[PDB]
Amino acid sequence: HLVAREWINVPEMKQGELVERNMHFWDTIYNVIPELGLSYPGQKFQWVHSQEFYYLKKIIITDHNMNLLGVTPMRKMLVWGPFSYYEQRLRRLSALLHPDDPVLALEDPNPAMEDKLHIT
Amino acid sequence: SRREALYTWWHNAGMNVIPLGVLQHLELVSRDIVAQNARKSYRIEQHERGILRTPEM
Amino acid sequence: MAGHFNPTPQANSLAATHYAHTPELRHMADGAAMSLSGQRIPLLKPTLSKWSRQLRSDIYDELLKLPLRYALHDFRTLQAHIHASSGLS
Amino acid sequence: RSNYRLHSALTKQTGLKMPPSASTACLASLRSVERAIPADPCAVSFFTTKWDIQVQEYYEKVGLPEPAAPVDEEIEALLEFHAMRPEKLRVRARHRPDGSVNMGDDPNFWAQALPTRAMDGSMQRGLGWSRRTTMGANGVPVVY
Amino acid sequence: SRVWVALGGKMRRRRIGRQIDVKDMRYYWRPIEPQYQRLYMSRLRIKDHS
Amino acid sequence: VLNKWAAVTKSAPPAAGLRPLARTVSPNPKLRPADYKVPYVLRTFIKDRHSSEMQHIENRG
Amino acid sequence: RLKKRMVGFIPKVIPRKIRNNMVALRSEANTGHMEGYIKTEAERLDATGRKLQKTMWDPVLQRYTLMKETKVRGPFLTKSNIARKVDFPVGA
Amino acid sequence: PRSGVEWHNRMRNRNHYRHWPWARWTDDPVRFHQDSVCHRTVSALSTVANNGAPEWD
Amino acid sequence: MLYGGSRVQYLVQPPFTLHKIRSENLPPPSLYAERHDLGLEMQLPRDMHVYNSINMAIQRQVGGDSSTLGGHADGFDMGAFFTEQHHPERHHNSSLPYAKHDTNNVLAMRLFPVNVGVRARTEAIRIRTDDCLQRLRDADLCAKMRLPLEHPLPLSRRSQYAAIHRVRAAAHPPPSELSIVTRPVDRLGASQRWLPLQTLKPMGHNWSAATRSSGVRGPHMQLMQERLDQKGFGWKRKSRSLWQQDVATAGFRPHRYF
Amino acid sequence: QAGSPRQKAKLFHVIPGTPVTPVEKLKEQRRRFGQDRYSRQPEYRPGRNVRMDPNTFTLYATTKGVMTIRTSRINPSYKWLDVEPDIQKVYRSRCMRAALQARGKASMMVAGNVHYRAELDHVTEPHWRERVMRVPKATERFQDPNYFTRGLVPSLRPLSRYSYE
Amino acid sequence: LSDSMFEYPVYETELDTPQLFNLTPPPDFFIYWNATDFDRTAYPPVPEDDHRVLVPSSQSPRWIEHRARLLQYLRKHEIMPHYVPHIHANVNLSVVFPGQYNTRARLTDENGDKIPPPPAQTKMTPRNFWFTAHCGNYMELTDVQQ
Amino acid sequence: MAPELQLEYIPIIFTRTILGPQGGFAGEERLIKREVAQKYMSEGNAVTPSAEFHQGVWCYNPDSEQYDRFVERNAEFLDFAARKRQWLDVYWRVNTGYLLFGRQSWGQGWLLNCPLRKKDIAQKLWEQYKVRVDPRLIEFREKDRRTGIQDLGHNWCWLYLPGAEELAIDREVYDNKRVKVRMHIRKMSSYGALY
Repeated sequence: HLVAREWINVPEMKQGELVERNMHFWDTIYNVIPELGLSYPGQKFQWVHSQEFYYLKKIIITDHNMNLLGVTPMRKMLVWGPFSYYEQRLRRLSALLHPDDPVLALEDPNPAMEDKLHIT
Repeated sequence: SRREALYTWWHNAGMNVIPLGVLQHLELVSRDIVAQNARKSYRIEQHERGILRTPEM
Repeated sequence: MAGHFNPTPQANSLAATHYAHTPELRHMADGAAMSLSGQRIPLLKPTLSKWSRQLRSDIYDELLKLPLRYALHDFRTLQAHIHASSGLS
Repeated sequence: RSNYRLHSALTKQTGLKMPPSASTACLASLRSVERAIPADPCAVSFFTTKWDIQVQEYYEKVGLPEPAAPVDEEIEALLEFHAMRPEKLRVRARHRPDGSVNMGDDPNFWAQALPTRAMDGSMQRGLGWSRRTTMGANGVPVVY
Repeated sequence: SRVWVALGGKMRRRRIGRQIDVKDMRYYWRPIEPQYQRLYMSRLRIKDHS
Repeated sequence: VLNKWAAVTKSAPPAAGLRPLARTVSPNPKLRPADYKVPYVLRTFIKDRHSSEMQHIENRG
Repeated sequence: RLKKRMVGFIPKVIPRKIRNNMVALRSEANTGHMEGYIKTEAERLDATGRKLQKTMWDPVLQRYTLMKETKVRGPFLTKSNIARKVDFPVGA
Repeated sequence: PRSGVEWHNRMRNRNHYRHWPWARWTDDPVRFHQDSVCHRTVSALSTVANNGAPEWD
Repeated sequence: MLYGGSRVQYLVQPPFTLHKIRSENLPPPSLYAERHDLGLEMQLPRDMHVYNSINMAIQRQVGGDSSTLGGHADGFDMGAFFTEQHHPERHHNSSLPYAKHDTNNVLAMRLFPVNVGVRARTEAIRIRTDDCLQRLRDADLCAKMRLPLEHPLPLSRRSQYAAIHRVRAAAHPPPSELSIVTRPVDRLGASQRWLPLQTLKPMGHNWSAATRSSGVRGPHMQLMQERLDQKGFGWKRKSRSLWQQDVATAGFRPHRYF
Repeated sequence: QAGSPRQKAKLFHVIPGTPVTPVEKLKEQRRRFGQDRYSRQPEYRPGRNVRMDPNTFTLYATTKGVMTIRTSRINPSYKWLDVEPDIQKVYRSRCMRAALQARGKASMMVAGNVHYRAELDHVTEPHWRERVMRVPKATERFQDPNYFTRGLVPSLRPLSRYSYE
Repeated sequence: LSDSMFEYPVYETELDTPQLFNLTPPPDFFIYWNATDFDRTAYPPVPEDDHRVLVPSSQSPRWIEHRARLLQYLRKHEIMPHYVPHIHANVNLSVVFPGQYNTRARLTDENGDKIPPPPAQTKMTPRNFWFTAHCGNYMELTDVQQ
Repeated sequence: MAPELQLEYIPIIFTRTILGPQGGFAGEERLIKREVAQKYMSEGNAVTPSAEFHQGVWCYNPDSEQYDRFVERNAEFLDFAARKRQWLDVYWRVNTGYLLFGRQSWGQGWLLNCPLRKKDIAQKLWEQYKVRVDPRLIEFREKDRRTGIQDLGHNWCWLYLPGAEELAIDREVYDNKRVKVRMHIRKMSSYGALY
């Protein structure tokens, strides 16, 4: 999954001074994925949405929105209700993972050496 | 032939005495006694046309 | 496999009271009451060893049931295995 | 409240529930509701709810312990099987725990999960010793 | 009950092209069939016969 | 298949949800069906497989 | 023993033995892995002047990576499989 | 035809077909020998209702 | 259409008709279908005793087929069976996708550093799981006793005072008993010293079952290819090179009844 | 001229009609590679809950249950191996069917009767010969693909054309 | 390809609230999830011709449909033949709950006040639809607290 | 229908009148083997039972040698093609069959020591072929009218199928009133032999 917005407030220096430039991140994705523009009536059910990055399956857009009627269930993940019947299947899977396995990968400003590109 | 018409009677008239266990049992035999009589009546109707199979068929 | 879709006979009525034939599994199986009864590693009762003298009640009945002269001590009083600080050792 | 059965209350609650008259004047006294009630309902419509915090705040208003879910049956087995050193699983004896003699050539039977015990178990099946003795502490039978 | 577990027969010679799920039956500690257990363990019994 | 008890075991095999197995005709002339005729569809080779496999569906409806 | 070359069923042809018919698809990610692969008749004959390539699960990385073909005999991680250093587009 | 040694090893309870019909009768994979008629019923008067349900034909 | 193919009216497609589902028609909520829908490390092999498990010769054609049962009675067509069964792909691979096999903890094979070699990983996903088994048992043991959770349960506390026999369901403690702190050494307020559960070394095993002279040899065994000098049985060829040998020195011995 | 090897025994490793575990080879069939060519048709094609091994054509059951052979109604040469999972479902009838027919109260026209199946089908489906003999015109075998987009036909199957009954 | 192969499941009636249980992945590629979509109580849309206002006559065409569909749902949920053996579905029961579409029990945020327990429901209405007792539907326990 | 699974035999309405066992006669419906029947529907002796043929069919007379004779299959003919089939099914069953024996024969004359009875042919008719007849019809040869069959190897004896004159059955069977049942007496030791 790739959780990213449409507009990202990226700083930049104008006349030597810092000023905010609302970056249109949407144009970042479509350059990365030229598959989304070339839309044919079967592609939203295609197996690999982008044969370059077969890893990528959904792109969770997180942009605050002010319209009353939110996005239709075609493009929103259900995040309310009892998702099961007999047992919240998290506490089952919450038994198997260990308090010493990753949950984060924070990028590294200055890396110890060429290997440590991120810290887990 | 009236498994639907029978149940609807049971629902709206029985339901306090006759346990529907009987009904779905009553429906399971009546769909067999009717079946076998079709297999017997045919077995007698070939035995004239000359097929002639023994008790063990 | 394709599952169970193309739904059930596609009939409807008030009658609708004659069928179960759960897929076998949804009949004490996928009601997973106890199938691990056969597929779970046992936790063995106390084992009498040459050194470890752990008694067991499960065997002691097969003696307490017998028609034996020279009766046996009751089980609880036969146990080496149960007020300073709630009673000392 | 938890074990309420509708019409089984015809028994003595003085021995089953221990009420006074005026309290169970409602449920199971003379002319109580169950007497007016028939066996069969008229309409049944049922919702489902999820646990929330008001349930915890209830067990305190009362003073009883809160019931909690059991550790899942299968989930506990996934671990007890996946935290075993492999050597505890390899074929480990000439006689499979049931008593057969696992020869070669069948790749399925090279896996002896339950460990065998050759010198143990002759009391069962011959002396009329009960099947109650076989079982272990968690209830599952051992094999001999 | 003493199995003389041995390793797979074909585990070093010819791998390319053999079946995908039989290139691994060579990895398990299989027992040797008892007809050989008794042959090899016969030289060990003789220590004090009778 | 390698189980847990093998003398050597392997790391994580790939979940099939990525890089799937196309169900296409075996090159073996016995394992291809009857009606199958060799596809001499002469066509300008489309490079990127996003626009390639698209031809293999019929979505005019 | 003599009899070094057997004579019963000398097989006509034989797929495994042909100038480059069995090829070690070693991984381009220089993890030293290899997956021996016999080039089918689609490449048995020189349909490919290019050295064969495939995408295969690299069991070390647990990632689908390239598999460039290479002779099956030879050390699979030589001082030639070292990649020149590069500063990634990450970091400050 | 039941020739072959393994049929000799398993008709007779020889080496490791020592309990040969590894699943004989008297096991049910499905309902584990417990009658499928609900006794946990709303009203005790109507517990006798479910008795007599057909488990197969 | 009556106009000769000049599509000019009603160009906008009318949206298709919806094919509804009758939610009442559906199967009842099934617990066994709740567990295995997700997809995890594995279930048990479906056997403690190997009977009833599954055969390795059909372990490929499974995956949701625990439920009792093609488009017809069967003939298998020898196509898409023998065309999907052994694809052109799926041969000369080494890692066939995760099918139904109770191999290592694949749930934790994903979460682990690839840095460690194999034989030192499968020995470390277990020591991870061995702890995940204790954490799970303690929660079962502590909750069933109404006790607030405690993790490295003291063996005196474990066997909960003779494994109290579970007084003979399970209940939470009241929220007065709850707190983040869970180590006994931190609960009361022994030495609070902390150490990780296991040592991960990015070292790689030096015994591969398919490599000939591989292994850990004794401190006085002949080290790998000792005296060989890079040639098959080369320590024999290097004997004539020896200055003087013993009187009983690795002479002629054609493997006869060897 | 030459020699020859001995023909191995490719026969049943269970008793048909009796219960069956999955680790049992139901039948070890001749992958009839006429002489190690790559095309064969096994005698006993797989059935319910039975899955065939691709390599050696040996049928292994997939779930523990009673086993049986279903000889095809059309041609009694082509058989399937049915494993019906419930062992109690048949045992608790056999113990009746064999307790009834002891008291002489069971009828011999049962479907499971071996010599009756020829007539049994014909009591219920009297023209089943014509339902499998009928040759389909290539029009109806490929029903109008537009009926699939308009949704009339639930899903077009163009290759499933043969009536295996 | 056809529309039948690729179509979001559209339950003809959402009484059992089946969306919350039989989850289906959002088929699209871009899945818009904000933070504010946590407040929203994603109940199903109200179905018109609400069953709660029907009357249980024995000739009412809607009722006959609603009579079996209700007994359809009970068999689905293990209730009808086992827990409540002989249901004589006669009357159009609708147990409305005093509901606020609350995401959790709380106090009024701005007002710094305990939320007044909503009064006893006086009339059936679309807002009081998904807080009734229907054929297996779901209700957040916060609402049923009254 | 598939090229693999083909109907081992198919339904057939005969137009001509074939002599052979798989044969039929004018207008009867018979399930004869597929390979045979398929070279009838080309030959014209048979036609698959379309709904039309189920009432009448233009059968064949050797008189003018063409398909002119209309044989309408009303319920009465269907009582005639039954008795005429049920008859020549006994014929083609005993005439095709070759009923075996196992007997004891101590001595030199290759003589079965307990020679055969007309009881012991109707017994091996009903045993092997289920042909139930009257053992009063079986006429033996002249060599074995005295002592019964009595000798090993191939013996035959005549079975008289009486009631074939109102079926109009001649020239479609080898002999209207007889049939040669063909014994064979495979001598066996006390292990497998009876009597």
